[PDB]
Amino acid sequence: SPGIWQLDCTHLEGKVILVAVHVASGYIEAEVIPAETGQETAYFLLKLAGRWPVKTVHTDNGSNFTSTTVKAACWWAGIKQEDGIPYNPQSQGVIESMNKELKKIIGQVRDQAEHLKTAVQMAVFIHNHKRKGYSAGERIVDIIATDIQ
Amino acid sequence: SPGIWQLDCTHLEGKVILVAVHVASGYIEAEVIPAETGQETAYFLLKLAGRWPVKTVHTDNGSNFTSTTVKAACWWAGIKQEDGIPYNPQSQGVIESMNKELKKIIGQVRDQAEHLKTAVQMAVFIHNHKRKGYSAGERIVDIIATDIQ
Amino acid sequence: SDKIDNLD
Amino acid sequence: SDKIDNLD
Ligand SMILES: [Cl-]
Ligand SMILES: [Cl-]
Repeated sequence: SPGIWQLDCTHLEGKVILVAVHVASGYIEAEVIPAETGQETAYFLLKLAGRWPVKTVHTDNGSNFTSTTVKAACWWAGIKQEDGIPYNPQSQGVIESMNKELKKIIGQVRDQAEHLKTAVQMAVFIHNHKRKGYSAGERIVDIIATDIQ
Repeated sequence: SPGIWQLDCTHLEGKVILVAVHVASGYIEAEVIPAETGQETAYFLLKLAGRWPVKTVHTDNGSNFTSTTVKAACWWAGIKQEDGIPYNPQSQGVIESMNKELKKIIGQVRDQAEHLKTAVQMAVFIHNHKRKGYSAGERIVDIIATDIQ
Repeated sequence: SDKIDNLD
Repeated sequence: SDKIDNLD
């Protein structure tokens, strides 16, 4: 569980926001891309795996699971690529309320930024620092450091 | 010390690789941009600060220290913007040898990637996972976890 | 234009 | 083209 992440893709303003959630902490990374493609998903996962110790990724849909380019990046970076079937039905709800939360935050900052990519990074920053108390960014470091020790 | 980062800007292939180094661990994040502008530097720091608890950034040159856009992102994200004067002369040599190390890694992967941005992220991955014993990615998590506790 | 990413 | 980011 320190190594498990879930991909999630949501849309705003005619663009796609790809999100990786670290399941045990709720910490996220996200980026804006014009469309979801296997190439954009693969590059996002390469970035994420160079920054955190990513052992398994649950893909967001069957096209990213099937994509040979995504499988090639998971091979390169040492990630076990898995499906995203919600065997635990609580997963659907958690992801949906996370996307609603991020979109809420994006609206609260949206007028401080010309580009959506800035607003989405402001929303990542607020989500990860929010104390609910520890923040998600505190929880992910604790979890992984406990694993290393 | 857990919160201190240094910016570094190096060139390859007529493009610019902007790097942030966590000084106490040697962990890095990097991106390829076509040129090093205050707007690009500012976005990069907004991204970094939403992922790690960035307290101070030592800027890589006086243009980025002077840039009002860079100071606006450091204000937004709660970062202390500082100069990067090598008062300890060991800094110049450490940065130079990190740039040489990253360019060496990039050459070793370069033919596995069509685009330079891919090669740079493979180089970030290899750098952060290399055990020298612990890796820089293990060191940064231990340091910040020790600080949180 | 009075934005963080476009101060103008 | 035989690359990670361009398998073709
Ligand atoms: Cl799409
Ligand atoms: Cl430049």
